Amino acid sequence: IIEPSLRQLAQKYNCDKMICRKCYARLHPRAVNCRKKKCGHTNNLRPKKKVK
Amino acid sequence: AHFPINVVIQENGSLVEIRNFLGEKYIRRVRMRPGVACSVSQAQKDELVLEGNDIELVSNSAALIQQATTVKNKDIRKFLDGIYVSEKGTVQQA
Amino acid sequence: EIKVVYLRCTGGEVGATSALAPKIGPLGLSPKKVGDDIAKATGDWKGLRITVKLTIQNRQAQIEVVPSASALIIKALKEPPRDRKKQKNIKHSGNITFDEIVNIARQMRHRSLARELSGTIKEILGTAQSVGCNVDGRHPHDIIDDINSGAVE
Amino acid sequence: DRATWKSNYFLKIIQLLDDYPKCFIVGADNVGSKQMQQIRMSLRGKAVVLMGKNTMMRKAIRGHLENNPALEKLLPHIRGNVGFVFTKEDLTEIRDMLLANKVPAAARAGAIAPCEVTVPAQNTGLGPEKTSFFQALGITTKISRGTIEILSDVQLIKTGDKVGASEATLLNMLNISPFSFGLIIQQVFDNGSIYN
Amino acid sequence: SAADRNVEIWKIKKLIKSLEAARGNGTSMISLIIPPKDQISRVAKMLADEFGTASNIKSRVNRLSVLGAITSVQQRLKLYNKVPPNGLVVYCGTIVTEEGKEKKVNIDFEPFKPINTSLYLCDNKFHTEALTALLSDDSKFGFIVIDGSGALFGTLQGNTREVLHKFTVDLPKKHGRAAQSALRFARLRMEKRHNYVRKVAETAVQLFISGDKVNVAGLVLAGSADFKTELSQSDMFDQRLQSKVLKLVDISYGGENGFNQAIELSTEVLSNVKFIQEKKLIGRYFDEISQDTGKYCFGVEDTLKALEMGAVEILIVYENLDIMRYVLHCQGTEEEKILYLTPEQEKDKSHFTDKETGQEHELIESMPLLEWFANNYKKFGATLEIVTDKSQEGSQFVKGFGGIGGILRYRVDFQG
RNA sequence: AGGUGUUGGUUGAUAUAGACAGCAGGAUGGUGGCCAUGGAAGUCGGAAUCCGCUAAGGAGUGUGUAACAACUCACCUGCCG
Repeated sequence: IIEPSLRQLAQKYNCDKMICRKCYARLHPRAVNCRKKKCGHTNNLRPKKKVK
Repeated sequence: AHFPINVVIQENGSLVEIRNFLGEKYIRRVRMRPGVACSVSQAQKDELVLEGNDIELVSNSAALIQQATTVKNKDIRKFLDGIYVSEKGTVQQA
Repeated sequence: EIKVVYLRCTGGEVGATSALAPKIGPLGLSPKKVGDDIAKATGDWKGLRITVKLTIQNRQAQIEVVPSASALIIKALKEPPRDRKKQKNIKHSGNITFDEIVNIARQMRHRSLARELSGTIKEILGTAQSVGCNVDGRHPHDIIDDINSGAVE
Repeated sequence: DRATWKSNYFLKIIQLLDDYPKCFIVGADNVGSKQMQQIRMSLRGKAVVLMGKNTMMRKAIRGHLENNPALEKLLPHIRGNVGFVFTKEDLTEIRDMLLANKVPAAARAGAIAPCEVTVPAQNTGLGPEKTSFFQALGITTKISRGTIEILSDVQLIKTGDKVGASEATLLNMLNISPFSFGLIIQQVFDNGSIYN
Repeated sequence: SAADRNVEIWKIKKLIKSLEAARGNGTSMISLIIPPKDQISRVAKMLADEFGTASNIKSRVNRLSVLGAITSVQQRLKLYNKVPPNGLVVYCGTIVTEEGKEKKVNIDFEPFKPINTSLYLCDNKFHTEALTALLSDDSKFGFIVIDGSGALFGTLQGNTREVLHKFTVDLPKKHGRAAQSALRFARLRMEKRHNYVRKVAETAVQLFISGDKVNVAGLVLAGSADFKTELSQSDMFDQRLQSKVLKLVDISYGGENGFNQAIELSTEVLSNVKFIQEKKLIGRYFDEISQDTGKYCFGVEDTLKALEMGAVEILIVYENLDIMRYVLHCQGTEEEKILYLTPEQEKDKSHFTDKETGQEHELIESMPLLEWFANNYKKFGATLEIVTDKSQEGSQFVKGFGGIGGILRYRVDFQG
């Protein structure tokens, strides 16, 4: 189906990330607070749920 | 992941054509900038190569192609098809 | 073709749901025969788990018992035959006389991992506290009883 | 705490240096935790391991240089994870003890190889694997009756090469160990002067 | 009480085994059932005129076997001044058994569950219709009734009727008679129907609920003038109670006159609940065979290869397996192991020889297979979910799979 | 109810005897510690919760399984100042 070390390059921009619980944002995986202003820089972060 | 993407260039570097990505019929065009030279590698297959004397102008040109290829309608943890950045550094080495 | 397998079976008495058969079902032996093989060979361990070794050859399996920590503590504190209704905490608390613990530090000498006998008795007493017991003062007292004039060989 | 903890180690080095006037210097590149406490069971009666931090070793020497000028030579002899396996009774029987008891295992996916590892034929004992991520590195083998017996004798890791990702993960399918994991000695400190 | 009921269910099932196969003589066997509501006074009347009438039976033996066995039951129900909750089952008479042997018997017990049945026979044996398909007939249903003049919650067993709770309310008029007031008097009149039907949604949490679960396997909602359709479909009505609502009954009557009519307006959906609860499990078994994970077994050799190890979750069984359990026991060697036999192998088969030491291998008495799987159902798993074969997917199950299954938990690696 | 915007304040620890990043090498046996359960190998669960070895490895920080396997982190090391 696909080369097994051209998948760690394709997953990095859509799969290995973090999310605001309060405004559904996308941020880099090594965060603590949301970036945006709408949630008021909250620290209710959680990771992007994996595929099966 | 099925439909190989065919990339072909013009204007000795300044324009880029992108065909058959997912098997779409429409043909994308991207324009890199002035003072930056696009290409196709000699040692790898589907390898674009983005040169030039400025980090900003170069890296914005990287990012136009990378955001020509973004999936609509569909779960993006599964279809992982595009053109995305590999190696940064320098044109010659010391 | 030797291949030594470790099966923590019911020991003296026979159990209920026998999951020995992924190890012993793709190779040969019956799923009824190994449950009663250990019924006699272990003997009067009664209901103590010991991980038994099987000398698996072309022919048949040699049944021999492995040295352990928790088997010697429940056997010395003496029981008649028991039930399976099992009261809250089957754990015990008597008084292990210091004749057995120094004898077990010579049996610990054959596993072979340690210094002298000033540091094998504190880890046999270290295994004895998990069931529930003490020998004239708890293991607080056994760092103060060993130094100056404890039973050192 | 870390105030009364150092107060026992500066008294242990003035004890162990006068008690053992001869010494060694050793490191620790790939040597584990069970592996230490198998070699602890070896020379116990005549070897006492004493590793440590650099500047606690650098400070302890300054009190000694007034007493013994012969300890002047171990101020630029600390590079790596330095330790000092003490010795007095024999220096040709303690080093040849740790020569013939190197505890082996399959290699790291990282560390370079001193030997230029040559590869004969072999057999695994498995079902159908694949020759799809193997033919890249350059050993074009034959799937001969289940177990893939090697046809070509091309070397992969040589003197100096970094054992990276693509030839490190494909050696977990075949199960092999080139070396034996152990402490590679650097210097030898005998009687106040360095002699090999 | 868990320990107080479960001594009474399985113990009295073995008393009903040996009495039914009684097999005595003549017609001297008083079989009897009283329903709980009735007086014991109207029985000592009846059986008084069945003692001068029973003296004109010609045959010498039959007549005095009776009038002995009729005046023993006369003094059993003197000790009873009333009849309790759940009734009274009277077994009197005089059997014959092993060894040309006559032994008189005179039982009288209060059963479990309030029965409703009435019975009086005198055959050559003992009679059981209303014990083995009412006390066996388990799953309960719930009956709400809605109207402007009242509401009422009650249950229906197989043949029992309980009236749990009811409550009346004084609902207003409909018919308006002003202009500006007649606008808001319509919000103010419909407002006093909402806190009624939310006092029937909320009173459905009082009577029908037990242990993060409801204590019934179905539900029916009655009424008239479409006031079930305002309890049945609202956001205030609970999710799990809303998903069991099996019927929308329209009728004449209400209260205690119209609780009886909703029991025989659903004679075609009260007997169509196990026909779905058993069809889902036979539909859920062929979806395991469809999918590529591999968690299913078949046969009496592969299900015993994979029940002793990691035991199955829901042990799938066709009740009528003909196969039963025979235990084998050698002569000289004294060696024994338990085995299972197919149609031909149990009747005439002298293959049962020791072979090893060359001796005769005799087989000590049997034990039924659906009965032996109930000797160990909580041991090797839990939930003994027995299934039938009448349905459109139950039909092929038995002959297609021989009457056995086992949806395994973890990835079991079979070998064949 | 909240904020790693920026700004005053209060208490208590980590440091040239080499911390705080980052970038590398370890993270053990008696032991699969005992009571429950079809299993509790440290990882639903229950109260109990030790020492041989040391520069350092806790009767255990999380991810993962029917039991594990397999991979992290507590605590210490080389560079760096």
